[PDB]
Amino acid sequence: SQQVDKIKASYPLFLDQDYKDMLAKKRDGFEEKYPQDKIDEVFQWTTTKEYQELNFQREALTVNPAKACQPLGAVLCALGFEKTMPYVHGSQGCVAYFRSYFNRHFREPVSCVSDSMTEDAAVFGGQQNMKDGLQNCKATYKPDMIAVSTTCMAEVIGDDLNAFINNSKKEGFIPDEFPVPFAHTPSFVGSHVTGWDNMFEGIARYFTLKSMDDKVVGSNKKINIVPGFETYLGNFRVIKRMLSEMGVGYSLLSDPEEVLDTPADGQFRMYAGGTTQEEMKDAPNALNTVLLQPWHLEKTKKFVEGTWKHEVPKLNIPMGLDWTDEFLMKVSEISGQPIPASLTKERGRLVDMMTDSHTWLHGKRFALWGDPDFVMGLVKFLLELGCEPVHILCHNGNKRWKKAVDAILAASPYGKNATVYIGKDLWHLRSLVFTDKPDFMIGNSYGKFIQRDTLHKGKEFEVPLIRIGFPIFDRHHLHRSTTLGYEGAMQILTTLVNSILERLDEETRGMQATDYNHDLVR
Amino acid sequence: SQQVDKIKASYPLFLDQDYKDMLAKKRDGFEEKYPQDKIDEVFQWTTTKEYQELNFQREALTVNPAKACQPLGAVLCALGFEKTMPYVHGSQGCVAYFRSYFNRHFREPVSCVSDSMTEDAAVFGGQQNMKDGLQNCKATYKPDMIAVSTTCMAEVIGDDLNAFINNSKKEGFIPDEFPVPFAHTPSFVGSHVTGWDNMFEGIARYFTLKSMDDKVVGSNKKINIVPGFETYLGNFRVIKRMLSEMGVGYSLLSDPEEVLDTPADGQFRMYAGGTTQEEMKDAPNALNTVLLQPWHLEKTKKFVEGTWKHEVPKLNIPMGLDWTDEFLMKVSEISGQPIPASLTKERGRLVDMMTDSHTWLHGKRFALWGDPDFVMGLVKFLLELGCEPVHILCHNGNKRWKKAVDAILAASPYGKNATVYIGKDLWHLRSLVFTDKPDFMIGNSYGKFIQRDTLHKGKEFEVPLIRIGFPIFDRHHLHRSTTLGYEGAMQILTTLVNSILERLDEETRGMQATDYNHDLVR
Amino acid sequence: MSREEVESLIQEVLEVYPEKARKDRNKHLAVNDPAVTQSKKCIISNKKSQPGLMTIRGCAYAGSKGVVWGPIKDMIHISHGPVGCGQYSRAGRRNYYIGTTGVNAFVTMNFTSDFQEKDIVFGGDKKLAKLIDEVETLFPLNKGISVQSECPIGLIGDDIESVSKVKGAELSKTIVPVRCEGFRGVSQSLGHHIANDAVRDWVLGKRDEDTTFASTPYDVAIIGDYNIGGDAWSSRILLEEMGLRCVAQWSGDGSISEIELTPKVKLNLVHCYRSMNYISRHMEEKYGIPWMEYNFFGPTKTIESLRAIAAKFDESIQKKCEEVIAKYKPEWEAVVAKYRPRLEGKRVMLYIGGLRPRHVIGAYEDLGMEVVGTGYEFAHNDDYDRTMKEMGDSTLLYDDVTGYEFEEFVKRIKPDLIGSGIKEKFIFQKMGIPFREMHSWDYSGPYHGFDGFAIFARDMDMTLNNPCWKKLQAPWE
Amino acid sequence: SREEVESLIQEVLEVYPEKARKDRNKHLAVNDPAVTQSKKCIISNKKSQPGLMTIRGCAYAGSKGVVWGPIKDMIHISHGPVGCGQYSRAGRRNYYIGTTGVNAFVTMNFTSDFQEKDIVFGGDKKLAKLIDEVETLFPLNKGISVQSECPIGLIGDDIESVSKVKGAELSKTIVPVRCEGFRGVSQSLGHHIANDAVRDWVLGKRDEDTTFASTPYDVAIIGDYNIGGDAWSSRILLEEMGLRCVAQWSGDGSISEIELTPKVKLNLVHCYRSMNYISRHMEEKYGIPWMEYNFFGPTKTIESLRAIAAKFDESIQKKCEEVIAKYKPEWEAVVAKYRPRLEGKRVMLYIGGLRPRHVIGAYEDLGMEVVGTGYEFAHNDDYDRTMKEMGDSTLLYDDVTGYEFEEFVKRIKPDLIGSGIKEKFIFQKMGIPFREMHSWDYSGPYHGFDGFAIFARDMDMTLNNPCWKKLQAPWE
Ligand code: ICS
Ligand code: ICS
Ligand code: CLF
Repeated sequence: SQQVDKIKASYPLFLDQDYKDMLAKKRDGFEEKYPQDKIDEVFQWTTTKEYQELNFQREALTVNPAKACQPLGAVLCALGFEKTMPYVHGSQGCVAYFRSYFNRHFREPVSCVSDSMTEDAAVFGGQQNMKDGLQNCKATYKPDMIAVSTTCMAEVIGDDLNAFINNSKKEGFIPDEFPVPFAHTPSFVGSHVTGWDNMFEGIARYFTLKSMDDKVVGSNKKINIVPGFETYLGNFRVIKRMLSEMGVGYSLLSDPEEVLDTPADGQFRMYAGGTTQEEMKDAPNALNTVLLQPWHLEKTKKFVEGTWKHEVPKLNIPMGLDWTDEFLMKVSEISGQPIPASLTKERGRLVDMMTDSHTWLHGKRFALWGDPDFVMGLVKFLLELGCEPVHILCHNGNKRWKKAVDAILAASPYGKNATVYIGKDLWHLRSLVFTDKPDFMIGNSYGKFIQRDTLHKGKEFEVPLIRIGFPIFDRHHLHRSTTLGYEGAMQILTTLVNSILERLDEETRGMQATDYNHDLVR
Repeated sequence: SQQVDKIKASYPLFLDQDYKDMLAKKRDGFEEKYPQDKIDEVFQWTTTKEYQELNFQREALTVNPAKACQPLGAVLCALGFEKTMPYVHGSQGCVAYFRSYFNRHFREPVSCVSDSMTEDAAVFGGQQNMKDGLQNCKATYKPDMIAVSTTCMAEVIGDDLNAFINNSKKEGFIPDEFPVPFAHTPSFVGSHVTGWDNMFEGIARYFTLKSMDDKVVGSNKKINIVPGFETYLGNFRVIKRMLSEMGVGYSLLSDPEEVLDTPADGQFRMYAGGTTQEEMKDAPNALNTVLLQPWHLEKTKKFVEGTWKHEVPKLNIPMGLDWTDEFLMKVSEISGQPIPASLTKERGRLVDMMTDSHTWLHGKRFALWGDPDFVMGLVKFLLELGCEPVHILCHNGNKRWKKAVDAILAASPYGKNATVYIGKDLWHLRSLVFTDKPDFMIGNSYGKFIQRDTLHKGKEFEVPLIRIGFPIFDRHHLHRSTTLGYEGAMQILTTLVNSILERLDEETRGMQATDYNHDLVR
Repeated sequence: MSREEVESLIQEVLEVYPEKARKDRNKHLAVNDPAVTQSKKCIISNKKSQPGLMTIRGCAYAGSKGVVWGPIKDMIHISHGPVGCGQYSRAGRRNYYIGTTGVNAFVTMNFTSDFQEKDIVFGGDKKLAKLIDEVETLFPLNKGISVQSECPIGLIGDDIESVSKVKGAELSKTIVPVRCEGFRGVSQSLGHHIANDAVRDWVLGKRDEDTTFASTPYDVAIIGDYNIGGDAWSSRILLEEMGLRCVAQWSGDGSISEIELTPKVKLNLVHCYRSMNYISRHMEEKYGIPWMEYNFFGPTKTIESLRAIAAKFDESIQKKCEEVIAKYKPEWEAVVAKYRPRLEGKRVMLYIGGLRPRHVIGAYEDLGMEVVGTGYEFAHNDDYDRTMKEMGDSTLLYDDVTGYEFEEFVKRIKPDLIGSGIKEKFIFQKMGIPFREMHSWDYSGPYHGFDGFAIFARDMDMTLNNPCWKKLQAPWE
Repeated sequence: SREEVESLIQEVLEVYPEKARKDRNKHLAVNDPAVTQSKKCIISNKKSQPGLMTIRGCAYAGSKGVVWGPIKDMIHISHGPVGCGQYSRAGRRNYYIGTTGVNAFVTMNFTSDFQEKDIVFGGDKKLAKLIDEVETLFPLNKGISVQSECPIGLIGDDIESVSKVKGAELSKTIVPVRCEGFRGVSQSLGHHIANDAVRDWVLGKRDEDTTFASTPYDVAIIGDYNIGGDAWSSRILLEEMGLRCVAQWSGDGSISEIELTPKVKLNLVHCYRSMNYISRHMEEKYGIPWMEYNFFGPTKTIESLRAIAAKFDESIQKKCEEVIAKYKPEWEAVVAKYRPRLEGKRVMLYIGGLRPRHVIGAYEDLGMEVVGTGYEFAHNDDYDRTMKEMGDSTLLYDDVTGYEFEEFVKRIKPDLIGSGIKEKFIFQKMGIPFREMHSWDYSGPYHGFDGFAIFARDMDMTLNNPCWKKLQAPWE
């Protein structure tokens, strides 16, 4: 039933007695459900160290991964280029999922086409799909460029992307001069960040590989910036802000911030902003190239150093205090521009905030996951705040990266209780936060089910989630925020200390039981 | 007892059994406490409509006010002037409190002196305190200006501020040229906002009253901006940023943002930034003066219109969409400068966020309090979001302000359930959130005790607090935030919708009870 | 807008296409004519999408794993192949259920074989066998396993049927191989069909010779309701108030046992015709169980459905039916009274999957609204047969609409409200057109039944009449 | 060294005009423990010089904020305009157990919120009406106190007649307190006024009531305001030792246990400054002896427990040694963990009237040295006790000015500073670890054995925090 003046949606509608009674009869009548005592006994077992040992013996089953597949990254890379349509050669179900996945994180349109390879293409190849697809896409959506990636079907059957595109031009489906960079992006290799790396390297090759005779390093006095797979709009913005504040000429190569943030002014803009084609063609004339997330830009780095001959500096992701410091100093060294007083003052305001909040942050214990550069940078900042990163999980990480993060942990006493896990998933991590409980999780929205699981054991076992990473689907507009630079460090610090103080308020809200510590002032 | 590797502070130390047993013995042995049944019975009564009627019949008792006294505002005003020492003529206990109060909100040093009037000054007046005080202050802390306000003792005994200051210069305690503007700031009239208005008008008079013959309106091509009592650093910064973005010449009169945000770089800076004396002397030559918080700038308005002959435009506080629009349009009209594409886009991004979040905000019911301009701007924006302000409390509001806010409510369907309260305190509001429960409170840290009270009745009666306003003492660095302009509207919107989604997650986190609605995507 | 204006709108939109795509898309676009007896004479459907045109369709895996199998709550469903498909489809669909997730229910979890290149090169059957053992160890309360094939499985020649057979006999567990690779078919639709056949061949017959379940003359099954936002629960409550016993829900909040008990019911109640008519026809052929289509969107259709359902039983069910209709009459009358004056005359365009583009029309009309355009991602001729009867004359129909077409149609028709999916939502909000998600219900619902109509009405009003739509033009522009 | 400390004092004083220079000189001294009377070296408890940014508060803070405010089942009216009670609402962490708003009222702000009509015509009628409203809306309160703000005595109101008349009319205890901020020179006179108000209006109500039976082991904890739970971590040790703590003045204090205090056998005085007045009164009127003790750190706590037990029989002395044996592994584990992290570090303190000397032993238990200490409002007898506790040639400052304290710190370069909220953010910007030694920086308790663990943890976490190595940018 409904009271018209106070309508109930599913929560709390189905808590009504008549709904509750109906659900009890459905369970007892027809569901053949395991007894609740058995359900309770098994849940408790899944929280034990015995279960954790069996859990970590998995070799074939993956449960609740913390990674996606390559073409998702290729699409995001492609979107950062002016009037560029991402085009995934392969099956169409993939593109529906890529678009919806990004739709829900950015709350923006995400334009991407497929060429809808079906069983007929499974048997005889997708060459006709590429021919008609390129012509149909160019005529219908009028991009200036089409950036081609692949789904796993097209990799397995072995479609020759280069020959297909070359024939599409040879037979007149598109002009020979229309730009069609491509990359193979197999979902069964690496992860989404690898597809970003492969797409970017393909776009850079398309515009510079056969054009090198004219180029000379440093002649355009700019620094190239390659951001990598990046899903916070504030991170594109703060890098551009800091460089302009320094008066540093730069080119951000792949810049989706305009097309992921168009105004609602009565018109839909399929394309907006983006790195220009001329900027890719001229990029070899830069002083150097800075890679913001180098642990998933290895193929890009080999091309930039081997072909552009840029001495790419060994910089960590500019996260936290030390690594933002090192980023600005290297940019200053390369550009010849001093670090201006405005940034020095901003640095000092972050340190001021660290002195202000250090007593609540000290010793706080965290589990966290995400992509390798993000995770490494988060680990470094937690150490700088006097926190303890206890469970560090990176599903798409590798052994070289793990060695680097272990060395960062070994160099601070706040790392003494930390362990780095590569190739493990969020069902592994669930066991870790039961058997070795931290204070909070820092992670993406999939973390909410772990928090739900910890609370079911009891309120004193609950591990609250702090949402930082990708994807974030169950809060609005956090994609607008920042994690890089002094600005991102300030934002992360503020979120961390106020998460601590919110939970302490929750724990001290009980009148005449715990509210002796419900202080007005913290 | 303590385990040395897991040391417990007060919470949870005192939940140990031996402490619990001891506290039970203290209660039963010596406190002659009311029986818990009686305590429960009385508590329930304080949540009833019967109690509310008696509560609202108070004429003499005030309980948990939502205002402070005049000189606190005078001190904040004075801090926005270059190298200026706030100086409160009167008793020193006041200045300890003013400094501490602002220390806890800003987490910054707050410099301010007293001249330590004691019972001797009560008998014979405070003239010698002013003479020695001005000399000692100038000698020791070397300000360029001393802005004098008063404590209630100095007002009651009737110290002649002007004669005391004139005598200090005549007898040689300070140079005759040294600027000592002053204002009477009686704590028993108005509130802290009135002290800001009184101090500002005093400083404006000091520099321009006797020097009007030489001035011509509009001859300096700037617009004066007077911010009023403002405790968000982001609000000073967003106004300056938007005017710079338009290319509009401006003068911000009282600008404490630098002295309330010095970096931690090895040195303490007692003074930083601030409106210059030359800016105050030159302010009559502006095209016009805009008051950002007109409902507590009424003495300043009379002087700006009466003496500078500026046609101060009728603008509301620039909060929300409509009033930020009107602010920018008026600035454009006065300055002749167009509104640039960058601000038009920012506006469209706010509207986009409104379309993204409107289904979660629609119909949500709020109780809220604060100073008059802040409250009416929050009310306006809530209406624009399709929310229902229900209980609107302004302790220091007046009857014509209430008439203005009532008219804003009557112009939107979402105002139908709203009541504006003036001269009521947070004990009145506590009754309202029990008898006519809203979804959330929006207010300052004193609201946390109302939330605690509502939870004690039951989880279904709990009204969570959203912290916007002054003071905020129990979270860190929220004073860095913004509430004005499109940027502030975006921050407020994001906080409101994610407060709704956080609470929904809490209510749907119970496994096999409510977690059917624990959606990954919202 | 006249029939001739709509026809010319179609032709003008089509001029942008190359010749091959123009001639094909023309077949999938039509002005409604309710009098034509066979819809295939007016519009073509269930064909391959044209390459590069930004179709909105998904794949057969979405139709099998995301739609039909995924909701079954006490089974564990393996997304078999590389990591992407199961991650993008983890908890994206709101098929609600009651259970202890991770212990006895598993719907919002992502189980996967996370294929690497060695699995592509040498095959994944050995890894699948080891994964099944790992599932049994770590999730002992699961009541069956399904293997949801992603694109590479049939391309590399794996044999998951023999794995499911050998392992199923080893551990005496139900293991269901599903060949729903995304290259099969042209949309989600073939995934439904493959999934229905997998239920048929591996689950549905398992109690054919067990006569121990106690039947009653009033046993029914809800077929094709996936309990989005609780839709199936707000339908079930009415059927049981009417005196029936809902033995099974396929598959929202569905348990494997109730699927196995379904061949024992007396009448199959089909909501989603598109996704479940196949198994309904099978159960009639094999078990003699009749099936009927019904509609629980809005009061007009719900009442008509309750009476048509009750007419298949005796006078006692028919009596309780009128008692239910009388109970809820003031409730939906109060909803219309509040919300119809706020919505009357407003015009809606819809684009959804295989059922709702026609099924929700009556609910809009109960609020005084008019559906001026509708269409489907993957419906068949029999779906359009039913649609042309429900839509007004000279309205616009679009099968497998392209992104370009839909945007141009919307710009010409200027509807007051668009109802479609997540990939459409944020496009049309930028244009200042109120938009409601008609898959996910925009995280609201239920919309089925009487309790759902109140929420439906509230939601259409809150969005169509929201103050934010007056604010998109800056006052200085 | 002594000569270098004296030259430091003289150099800092040079900024002052002659009058302030001559006075501030009397309040700054190099420690000399052999001197028998501290007034020969340093002067105290005088008026503050105008305009020098003293850190002191007023008598209302000493009465309402300090002594009366913590009494949990009474309602305290901040009587006068709105400011005083708002700035002091819940700023002091005097912890209590209660149902706030129902039977306890500590963190609430009750006020008569004077307007101009009240200043001109007097607030006595308003006070009478306010009392009736309190009684209706908070029926479980066990008494009302009237905490006078500055204007009350200036306008000539008679709150004593109101309290006598209304108190008779409603048969309730109503305590008038004349702690207007212009009285005295600091918080200190507020303590004294507040003590006299307890004496005159509350403490004698049960003089003729003989229903409560004493035991030989009855004590009262006098002058512990339970900051962060300090008094509870003190009480537990005293009752483990076999005593019965009849009352706590006034942290977590009830009015009944105050009224039962003249029945105890020994008054245990922690804060001498704020409560020696009433202790002397109870000795004179009731014959109850009092003794000073110190529960900061293991050395002083052990010292105190044994001195207290020695006033009782052999069973208490036996239980004392059993308590000391119970906690020895606990505080030895604290020392072993934290003393190596803090050894040799130097601290400067500036606090109110007790802690600038009473925490010295705790720092020394962690190997730290207190190289400078001072008080806002201590008297000669506090400095008498301080010079014995501080090392030779250390720096002492009475009612230090903002400028002196910054200059002293810059020259001395301590490793840690312990002072208040108005000091904290100055010295962090200079790169000097800072701990709040009023509010305990929202931590604590620090009293007792359980408090020592928290104190040690806190000094380590701040002095050795990584943030202090990051203040200089690498390019500067
Ligand atoms: S199953 Fe089908 S696309 Fe019938 S695949 Fe799709 S939960 Fe749609 S129009 Mo999403 S044939 Fe159900 C559907 Fe309709 S997922 Fe839902 S809303 S009524
Ligand atoms: S009462 Fe005094 S200033 Fe003895 S007014 Fe002050 S809670 Fe201080 S040094 Mo705040 S004489 Fe208590 C004190 Fe010491 S408020 Fe606390 S820390 S031990
Ligand atoms: S020295 Fe002390 S705190 Fe000062 S007033 Fe006096 S009793 Fe009080 Fe009060 S209302 Fe404001 S803060 Fe003052 S000017 Fe008056």
